[PDB]
Amino acid sequence: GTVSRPRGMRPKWHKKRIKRLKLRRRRMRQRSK
Amino acid sequence: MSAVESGSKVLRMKESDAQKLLAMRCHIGTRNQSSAMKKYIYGRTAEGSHIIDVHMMWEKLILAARVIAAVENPKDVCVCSSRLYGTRAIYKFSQHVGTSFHGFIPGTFTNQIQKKFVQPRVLVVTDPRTDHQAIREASLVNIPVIALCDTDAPLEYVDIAIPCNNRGIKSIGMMYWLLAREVLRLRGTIVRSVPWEEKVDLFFYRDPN
Amino acid sequence: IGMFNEEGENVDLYIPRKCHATTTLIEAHDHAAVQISIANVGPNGVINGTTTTLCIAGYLRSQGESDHAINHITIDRGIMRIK
Amino acid sequence: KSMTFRDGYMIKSGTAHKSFVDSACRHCYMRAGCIGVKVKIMLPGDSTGRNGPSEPLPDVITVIEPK
Amino acid sequence: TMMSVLANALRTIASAERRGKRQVLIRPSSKVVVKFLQVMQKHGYIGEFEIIDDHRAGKIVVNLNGRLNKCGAICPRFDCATTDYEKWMKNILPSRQFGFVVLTTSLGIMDHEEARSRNTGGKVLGFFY
Amino acid sequence: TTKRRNHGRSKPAHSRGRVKPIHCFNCGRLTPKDKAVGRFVVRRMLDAASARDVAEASPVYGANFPMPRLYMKQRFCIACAIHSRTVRARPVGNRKIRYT
Amino acid sequence: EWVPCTKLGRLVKAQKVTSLEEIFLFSMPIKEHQIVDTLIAEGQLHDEMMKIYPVQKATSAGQRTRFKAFNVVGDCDGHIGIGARVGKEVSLAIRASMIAAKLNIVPVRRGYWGNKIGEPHTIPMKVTGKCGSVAVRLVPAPRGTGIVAAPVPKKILEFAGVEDVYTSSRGKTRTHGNLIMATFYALRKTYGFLTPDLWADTEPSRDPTDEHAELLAEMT
Amino acid sequence: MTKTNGQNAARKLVRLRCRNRWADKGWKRAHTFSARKANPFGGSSHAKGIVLEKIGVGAKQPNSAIRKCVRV
Amino acid sequence: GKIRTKTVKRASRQVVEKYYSKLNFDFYQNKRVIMDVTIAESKKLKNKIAGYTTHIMKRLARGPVRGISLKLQEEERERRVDKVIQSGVSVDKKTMQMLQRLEIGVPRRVKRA
RNA sequence: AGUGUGGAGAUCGAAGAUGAUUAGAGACCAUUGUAGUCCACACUGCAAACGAUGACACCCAUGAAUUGGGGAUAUCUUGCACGUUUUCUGUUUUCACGCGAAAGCUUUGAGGUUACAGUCUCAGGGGGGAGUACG
Ligand SMILES: [Mg+2]
Ligand SMILES: [Mg+2]
Ligand SMILES: [Mg+2]
Ligand SMILES: [Zn+2]
Repeated sequence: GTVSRPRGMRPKWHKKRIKRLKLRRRRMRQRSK
Repeated sequence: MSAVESGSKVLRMKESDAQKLLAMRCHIGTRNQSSAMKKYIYGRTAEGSHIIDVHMMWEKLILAARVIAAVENPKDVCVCSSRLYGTRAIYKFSQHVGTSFHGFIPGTFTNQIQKKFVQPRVLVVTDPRTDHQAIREASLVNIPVIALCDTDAPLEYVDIAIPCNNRGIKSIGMMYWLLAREVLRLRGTIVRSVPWEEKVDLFFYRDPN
Repeated sequence: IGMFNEEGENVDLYIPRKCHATTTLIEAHDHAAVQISIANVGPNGVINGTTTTLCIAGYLRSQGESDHAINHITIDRGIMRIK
Repeated sequence: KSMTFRDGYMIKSGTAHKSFVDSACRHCYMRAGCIGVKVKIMLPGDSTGRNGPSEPLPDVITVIEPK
Repeated sequence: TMMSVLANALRTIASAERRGKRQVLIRPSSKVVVKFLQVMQKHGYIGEFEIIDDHRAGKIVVNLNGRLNKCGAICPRFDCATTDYEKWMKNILPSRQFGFVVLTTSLGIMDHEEARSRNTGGKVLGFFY
Repeated sequence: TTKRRNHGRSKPAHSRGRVKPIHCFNCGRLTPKDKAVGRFVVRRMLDAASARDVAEASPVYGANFPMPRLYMKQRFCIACAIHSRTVRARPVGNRKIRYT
Repeated sequence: EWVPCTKLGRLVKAQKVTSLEEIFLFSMPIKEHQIVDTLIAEGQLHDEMMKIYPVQKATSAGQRTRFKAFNVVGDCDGHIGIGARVGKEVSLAIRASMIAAKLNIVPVRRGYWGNKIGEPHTIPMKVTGKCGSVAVRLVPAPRGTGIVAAPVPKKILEFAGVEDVYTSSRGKTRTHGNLIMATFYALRKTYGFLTPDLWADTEPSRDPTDEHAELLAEMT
Repeated sequence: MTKTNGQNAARKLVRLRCRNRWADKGWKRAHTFSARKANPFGGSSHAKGIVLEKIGVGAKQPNSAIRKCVRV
Repeated sequence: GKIRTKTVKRASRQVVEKYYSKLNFDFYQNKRVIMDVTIAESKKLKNKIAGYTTHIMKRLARGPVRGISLKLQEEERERRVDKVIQSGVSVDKKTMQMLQRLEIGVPRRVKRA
């Protein structure tokens, strides 16, 4: 009720998804190196 | 006003004129004070009311009569009053001077095809607040306004203001007596030395019931 | 007064009025501007044929300062006494 | 599409409208198909009753001025 | 803090003229401000003015006659050669028939018409019309 | 679009940083003290009918000694104030009217 | 025929007022469109339609459509007027805008760029007019320049009698309702700018309604 | 309150413009080399090639057609 | 037996203006007068008009009724300072300090109150 | 909010457990409960960290109210409080001129700008990809 039309999905949850992705990539690179 | 191109004292306030003003307490107002009328205030009396400077009140009145004079066809001046205490004080005034009177319908001065469409040349009102519609309409058609204003009167679209109490029945009918008398004296129907024959009881208003 | 061609004639039509208080031009669409005539009075207290005319621009009236402007104009003109 | 043009008075509803209104209709043959035209006219009154009705309108009252 | 005394004074005069005032008080004053006002006075755009002494930077009371439309300063004070007068006239003046650009030159503070007649350049201070 | 000049609270720009929150009377939601709707309530302990029966049986409570009352200060969240009819939405032009 | 209602309309019917400049002098409103065509010859007042477009209003089960028209009048000699009206059909809107344009006539001041030879050909000073986001700025130009403007403002300037001018538009000029009014406002501003040529005072005049007040009473 | 104005402030104004020109998408494309490498043409107006096969590409909605193309 | 329509109310007012001296508080005599002075098609409408006319007559007996203006009895009802000079104005002190500041000084017959 | 090392552990309570709702209910509701919530020392440097409004300086319409200090001249207790009028600083409320696409702003600017220049400084240049990839 307090916000316009976001697009996609609640931006905070989108950011949380990107955060988890970056953590997984960091782990894979660490294993390879 | 009182000052004349030729040095004279005829248009000056005498003792008799002043006496009536204190008789009906036309010099007193209400407790609130507008910022546009500070120049007409003298001081605060008991209970918080304000005193109006009688000298400037006289000068405004005589200036108003001088403007009313030199206007041909007195019907060009309309006198309006939305207050109920001046409903007859305007008629007795108009019955003696010959001006138009009425005591409002939006569009009277603006709706050309209206049946009651009139365009007076000078408007006279009794209270700028209660006659806001009248004076607001006059602003679109280049009509000057002369008003009887108190200590808390908004002076918008008002050109000549007479500082006086327009709340009491006595004061409202008392003021129109001077205005009626002065124009007749200026016109020449009567002479200054003789007392004015008309008395204020006809101007004084009473309960219709 | 006005614009001259340097050929000798005026090319400026309708030199407009100027407000007495502020000395500003009054435009053709200024429907709040007014003109007031004040009667002259002879020594006996009877009016005279001549009259005094002044003009006030619409902006002053809407602001609510026309009454103050009129007072100072008449004091300077000597129409009324200051004291 | 349908278009309408009007001017003046026009009474509907009730029964008196059949007496005070004159109506007609026709079909007109363009190259594309049929066209309908209707015309209705509100007749003014008349004392004779030839160019209009005799009776006044059902809801009009007139007060005769005293001598 | 206040950086330009001349710009402060000219802004004060322009506002009072726009509001229809008859007198305006200017504070603080300086030699440059007084010379600018005298150029305006010579061309009839203001009336008389009075300088008051207070053992500090003084004050000025100016009488207005309603003929001023706008006055303002130019900052920074760009250099103007004798061939740049036309460019400045077309950029900040309402027309070529009235209005002045005020300069400071080796011969003193003057308007652009006087400066051109004497064949001198300088730095632009302000304008009025 | 800013709906209210005061933003629905009583905290102008250069006045305060933070105001301590309080619990709503009904639901318990935490809300700043200057934003909550506040009322003072002085209600009779007994209804008019039941008071008469108790007063009749009481040697103490007659006509020259009234019965005690309850005094409470109530603060509600916005949602609980609206549903409980304490405060209702007003037209755009009437939102400025403030009583005391 | 024409039966005047206002006092000004009766005066021009009686030929007591003959020039449009007297009306402009006292800043009086024109409420009958027959006044301006009486005081201007029928062979010199040119009118033209500028734009017509539909506006709509949503409604349960459909929508409602109307038309708006813009008209401009002038004699190409320092007089210009613009009017706009809305009607249920294009014919009705066009007729009503012609009346409104005549009632909005204002005078235009003209001057010289540099040397003063012959008739005035350009505006006397820079002016800008604003309506909505659209602003139009007019700059005096030399004798051979012509009208340098977009097709919509150029047409209006031709009807006013300006030969040479430089123009510049500011923002969202495709909104032609605002563009037309912005050009009109800039021209109307030419007679309000005090110049050194208008410094001296003039003798006061008397209102036409005051001069013929006695006759005005007789007519009614 | 958006730009510096001093008489001896040319260095600040020069640096400010240089950094803000990069925000222009058109200006940046013409002053970098990434676009030229991406362009199958090496910056030329035309190129020659060999046809590999003929394909059909469906038109995007709301149109409906099979647009005839080749791969080169 | 419900609200009176504006066509009935406007007609009843017109009748009272022109025929006031012929009417009274009786429905049955008033109806006879109306059937002579009005031309109308509906008998039912004439009954409603005679009903509301009788209502207006009763109200006019008590006092004036807005929207009538009989204009024959109003005129008759319309046609139907020395007291305070003796008493004395007795203005307050703040006014007293201002009366003598004038060029005419303190006016005669004044007090302090 | 989170992390480390020592304390503390009443209340509330991420994770988890058990009842109910429900087609499903891992949720909203009920009873609980670990980390936490609190303290000391050491990290982290993010918020609708908002007046979504950078800092300093000038001019500006009216009436209120209110906090602190000062100047001048009725009420009450027995030095205090209060009354009237001025003043400096702060902090607010009644479409000022004017501005703006509007909503709205208005001595407290979002005013004094195409009639465009008081001083310094930070950021932006259609929507995404993306605050992502590499360093
Ligand atoms: Mg905060
Ligand atoms: Mg549940
Ligand atoms: Mg628990
Ligand atoms: Zn709640």
